[PDB]
Amino acid sequence: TLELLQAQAQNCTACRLMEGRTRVVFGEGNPDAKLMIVGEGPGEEEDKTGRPFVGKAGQLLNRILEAAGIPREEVYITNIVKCRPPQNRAPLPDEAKICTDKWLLKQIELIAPQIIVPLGAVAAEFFLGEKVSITKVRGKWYEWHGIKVFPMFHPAYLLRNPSRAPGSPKHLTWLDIQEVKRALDALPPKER
Ligand SMILES: O=c1cc[nH]c(=O)[nH]1
Ligand SMILES: O=c1cc[nH]c(=O)[nH]1
Ligand code: SF4
Repeated sequence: TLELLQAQAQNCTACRLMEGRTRVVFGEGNPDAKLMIVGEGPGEEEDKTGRPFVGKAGQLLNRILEAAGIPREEVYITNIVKCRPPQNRAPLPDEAKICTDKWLLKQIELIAPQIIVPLGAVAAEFFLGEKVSITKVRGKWYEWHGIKVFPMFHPAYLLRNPSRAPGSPKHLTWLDIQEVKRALDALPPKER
C-alpha cells in the first residue's frame, strides 16, 4: 500500500542524500489523485517538516493551485528525490535514478494519476525521457507510460524572477495552471 511504502521510505539509506537530511519527504495528498505534481527535491522547510512544498516556493505553489481552483488536498505532491540535497543543489543522476526506481515509480503505480505536472527541468527530464529546456517544454502536452504530462516552471524560478510583465515566468505559469485545470475537468473516469 501507499501508506506502507511511505513508512518504509522513512528508513531509506539507498543514496548519499541520506547523509545530510533531517527528515525524508515522501510526498502527500490524495492517494487516488487524478493530478500528481512532481518537483525536484526538498528545501529547508520540507527537510524540517517531512512535507513537500511548504517553504517559500511551496507557498507560491499553493497560491497557484488556489487561483486555478485546484484544492491542494485533492492532488498528490512529491519530488524526484525525497531527501534535501546539500544547500539545495539539484539531485545528481545516480540519486534521481535510485530514488525514482525505489519510490516514485511505485507511488505512480499505486496512485495511478491521469495527469502529471513536473515542476522544473529535473522533473521534466524524468518524464520526457531526455535532457530538456524547461522554458521550451513548459505549457505543452507530452505523454509518459500512457499518462498525460504537462511541464511547468518551478515555483522557485518564479521567486528568483518575479517580473509581473507580459510573458514573465509568473504570467506564463498562470496560463499553464489554467490549462491544467481545464484538462483535469475534461478527464474521463479512471480505469478500475
Ligand atoms: O517540495 C519541494 C520544495 C521545494 N522545491 C522542490 O522541488 N520541492
Ligand atoms: O505565477 C503565478 C500564477 C498564479 N498566481 C500567482 O500568485 N503566481
Ligand atoms: S533521496 Fe531517495 S533514495 Fe536517496 S536516501 Fe532519500 S529516499 Fe532514499
